[PDB]
Amino acid sequence: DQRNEEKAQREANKKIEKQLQKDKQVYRATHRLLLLGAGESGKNTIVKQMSGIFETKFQVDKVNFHMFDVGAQRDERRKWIQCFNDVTAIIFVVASSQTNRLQAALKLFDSIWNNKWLRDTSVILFLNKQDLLAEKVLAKIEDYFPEFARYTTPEDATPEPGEDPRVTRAKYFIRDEFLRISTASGDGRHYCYPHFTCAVDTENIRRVFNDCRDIIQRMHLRQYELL
Amino acid sequence: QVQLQESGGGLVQPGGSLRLSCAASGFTFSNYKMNWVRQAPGKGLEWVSDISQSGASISYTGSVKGRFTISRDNAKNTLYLQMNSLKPEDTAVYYCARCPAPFTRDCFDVTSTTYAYRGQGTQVTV
Amino acid sequence: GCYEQLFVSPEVFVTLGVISLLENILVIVAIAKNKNLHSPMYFFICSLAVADMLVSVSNGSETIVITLLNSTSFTVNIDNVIDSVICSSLLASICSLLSIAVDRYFTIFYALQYHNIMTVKRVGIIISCIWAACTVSGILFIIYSDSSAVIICLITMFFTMLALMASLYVHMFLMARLHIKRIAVLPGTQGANMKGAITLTILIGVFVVCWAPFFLHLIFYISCPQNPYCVCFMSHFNLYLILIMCNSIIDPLIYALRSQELRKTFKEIICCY
Amino acid sequence: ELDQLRQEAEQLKNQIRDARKACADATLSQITNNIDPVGRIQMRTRRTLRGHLAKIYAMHWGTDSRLLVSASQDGKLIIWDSYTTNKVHAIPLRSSWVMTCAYAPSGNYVACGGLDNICSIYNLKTREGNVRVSRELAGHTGYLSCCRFLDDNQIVTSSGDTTCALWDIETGQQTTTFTGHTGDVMSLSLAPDTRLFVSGACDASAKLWDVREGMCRQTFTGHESDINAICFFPNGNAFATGSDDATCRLFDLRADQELMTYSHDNIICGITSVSFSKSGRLLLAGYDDFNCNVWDALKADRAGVLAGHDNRVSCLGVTDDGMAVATGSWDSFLKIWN
Amino acid sequence: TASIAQARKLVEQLKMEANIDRIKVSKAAADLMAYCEAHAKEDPLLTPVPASENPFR
Amino acid sequence: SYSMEHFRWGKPV
Ligand SMILES: [Ca+2]
Repeated sequence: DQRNEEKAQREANKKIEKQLQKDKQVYRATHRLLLLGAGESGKNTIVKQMSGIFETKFQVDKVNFHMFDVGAQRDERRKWIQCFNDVTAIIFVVASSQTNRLQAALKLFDSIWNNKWLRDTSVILFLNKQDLLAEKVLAKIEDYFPEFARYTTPEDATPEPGEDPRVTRAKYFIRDEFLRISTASGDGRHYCYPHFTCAVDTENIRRVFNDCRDIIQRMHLRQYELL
Repeated sequence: QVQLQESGGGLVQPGGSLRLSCAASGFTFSNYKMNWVRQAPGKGLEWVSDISQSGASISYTGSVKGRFTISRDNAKNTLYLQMNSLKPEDTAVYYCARCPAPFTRDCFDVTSTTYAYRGQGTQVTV
Repeated sequence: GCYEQLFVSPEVFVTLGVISLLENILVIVAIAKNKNLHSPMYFFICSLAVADMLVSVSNGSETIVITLLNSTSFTVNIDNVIDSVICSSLLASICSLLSIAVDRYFTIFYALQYHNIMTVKRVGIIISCIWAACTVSGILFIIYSDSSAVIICLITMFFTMLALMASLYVHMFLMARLHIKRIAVLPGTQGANMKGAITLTILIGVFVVCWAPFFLHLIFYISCPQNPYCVCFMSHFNLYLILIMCNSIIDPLIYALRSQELRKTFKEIICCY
Repeated sequence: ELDQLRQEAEQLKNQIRDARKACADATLSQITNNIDPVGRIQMRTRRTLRGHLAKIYAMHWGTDSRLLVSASQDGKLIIWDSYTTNKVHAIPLRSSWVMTCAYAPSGNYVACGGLDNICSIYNLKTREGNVRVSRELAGHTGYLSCCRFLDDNQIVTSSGDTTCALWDIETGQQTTTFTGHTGDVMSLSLAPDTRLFVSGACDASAKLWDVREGMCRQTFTGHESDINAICFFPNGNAFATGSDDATCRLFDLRADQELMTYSHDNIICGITSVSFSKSGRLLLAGYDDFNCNVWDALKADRAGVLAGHDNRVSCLGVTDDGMAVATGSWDSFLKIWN
Repeated sequence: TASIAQARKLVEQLKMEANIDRIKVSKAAADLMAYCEAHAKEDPLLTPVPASENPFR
Repeated sequence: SYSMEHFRWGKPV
């Protein structure tokens, strides 16, 4: 007569398992992004132009993105950073330019990149406040980054029209400072996608989309041995 | 219990030099990366130097290259800092900071909030 | 000695049959056991392994039946049933390889939509439809084997699916090479170009080398049956079947055994069984 | 004054160190050397629980030794019947970044929380039969790292803001705040009599707190890095801690000292979780090598291993009766050993 | 020297920890050993309890 | 009589 309890339990699984299958469909088709940035970074301009944690949802060309911004958490990142080890990408926003905040950003990028749990996560890197860097340079880096005195713009640089060559040297110097870390530590498992953005630029919404696409493609290409 | 105690501070005239030290206890010294960080009188902590477990890789902030050097002695558990050709800009409280975990290469140690593996610091006035 | 039909020891057919049987069985068991291996790509690999097992089993059974009858109504029915199984299974093998290529093409070129497009409900529907069409086509191609239409349809299906497979993998290679060009131009920096080229070489070369001689045989079976040179080429039918069975034995090593999870599961199963 | 107060603190630290040395007449390893070893322990997986999609962060056994609650990063809690492997409930969460869960001693409630800094309490037994949120407790400024249940109306939590708290669930207000750690608090453990609890933190330290007074009774040190797991001994007069330095240590609350160290040359990974068996003779710990080691708690020899996970082992627990051990890892599978 | 406000609190806590009547280590170790011995036969993870009683199999 | 062969089309008509 006790079978009536056992039978009831099987019914529960049928209701639950089917629901879990439906949820799986939503889960794998949704791309999760982690948003980090500097204390003076325009992380607000990054959200607007697109408790302890904030969530934003996007639908870009019928593709669902889920962006999480770290809320009022403690400045000690080494423990909650582990949670975000399976997101599609980490979006790291650094404002160029009072301490040497850029060196702090380089130290943070270095720590994130070489983390044992983040070895498979690509980093979309936004370099913000380009006009403040342009005005500061055209109006000093060697006092923080002496090798800048010997840096030359790569021949394959594609600066925007109207820029002062000193501004292009500064932008590419900083980008190369991040890329040297990215290239030196990477082993083909993850890549950095640096971009030069303005405080106000709506095109950033597609830059993430395309970057995420590239990440997934090369991931699969790496797996099929076609890369 | 782990402790880091800095020494070798003092006051020097511009152009002078100091040798700072740092005695460690309570942990295996040779398994951790070590750092020097500075607190400016009106500015937040800034990273200065980073030496790996073996001493094979040494990094400096651009503002100290060619003037400051670091080293470690794993047989004495001592971390040093040679401060040459000093300028007024180098006046600060210097601290020795340990990376939170052994056998790794990622560190998060210049936090304003109390960082557990940091010494009290020594004042270097120039 | 071209005029005489080349004879291949039955032993060879039964050996290839048993070995490829065990190998594809291990593939299907590793997939069924491991929960992690339940994505659409592994369902297509499973379908391929099943079709290859059917090719080997059916051809080996025909070899044993012929040998046993030779050592000593029923023959016609037995021959017609075994041949319908063989034809259906070959069509299933070719369609399975095409489905794997299409699956991969979708992942690379529909990366963000991929999961929406390739749902479990659609993978099951596709595999079942492929198997039903392949079985029906094999039955019709054997019932009407004495006609000039069945062979034409077989060579058309093979060469259409070869062109499709080669086109899909070439396009994916070109995209991978473009990514290589963008990755290499960085300030901090075999090879990717060689690994990609070798992957295409193996994936396409094995298919063409192990299948195409048989369909060249059918092409001559229509075009130039009595020609003196085509007769000599056709005298190797017993070898062309071995090339197809050799493909059945090889294919698991270039699809199933490239994934790390299937390798881990294989080694655990081998030590357990 | 600041240097003189610091000197006073150093003098008190020296007095504490000398008082502790004065009591160290013998080590544990010099007493238990005459005790027969446990021998080889070979546990085998009996059941595997599947259904989570994301890495599992938390697991907790109920008091009937039959039901489990587990939490993944998808935004789900699942209640399991460990005997029949059937699911009972599957609770969606307001946010997916959940780091802890707890099963009420009465079986009526489930608690969870994480990066949202809110502890959500779900009522499992309702008149409609549907699982509903009964309370959301908010006030912590950092992420919520651990939840433990004292009774149906009282819950103890810890957060990444270096503070533990005792909450009165029905009123929804925080009643006691326990401060004194300088790093994030990673794990809580309640005494068998739930009058005291111990808190480990990212400072290489642990504190013995009196639940009723709000006072910190003892501070224990000895680890070199962050402490990830802590677990009270069945007796209630000792606890075991695990840290990122790949060492586990047994501390005694009555001698206020480190009592034993469990380490091995081939272990260079941290210890995600720690638990004791019913008798207290075995200590089980999960590592970052995707396995679990079973240690002889009285001898510091390894008794055996639990291998069968392909990603970081994230949680571990033992039933109240002791019949089984359950683990979960980042590969989304919960396995039961016996 | 405003930071003494935090340092003073530490000093107070240290005094409270100094004045603890700590037990001798060997006695406490003997107590844990004796406890483990008293309940050793009742522990299903150390004693091989027969499968007919084991509800998991 | 009827002979049994390896699959089909082994010999042209
Ligand atoms: Ca035949």
